[PDB]
Amino acid sequence: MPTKTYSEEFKRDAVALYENSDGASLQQIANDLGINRVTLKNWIIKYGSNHNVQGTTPSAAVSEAEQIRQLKKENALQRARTRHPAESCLEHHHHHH
Repeated sequence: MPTKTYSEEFKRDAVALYENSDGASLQQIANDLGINRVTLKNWIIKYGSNHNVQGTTPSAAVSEAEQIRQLKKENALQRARTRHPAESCLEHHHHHH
C-alpha cells in the first residue's frame, strides 16, 4: 500500500487561512481547497490550540499520533512519499463511512 502523503505545510496553510476568517467562512476555506470542513476544523484546533479554549491539555500530540507512529517506526516509508498523490480522490469522494 502506497502512502497518501500530506505535508505539514497543508495543515499549516489550512490554519493560516483560518487567520483570515474575517473574510473567509469556515465553509469557504474548506470549499476552496476541496477538503472537508470538519477535517479542516480538526487541524485548526489541533495546531491552533493556544486560545481561550481551556486550561492546558496537549491536544496537538493526540491526532498527530498517526504521523508519529509512521515516522517513529519505519524509515522505509519515506520513499513512498515520492509517489504522485491521488487528486482523483476529490471526484469520487462521496459521504460513506
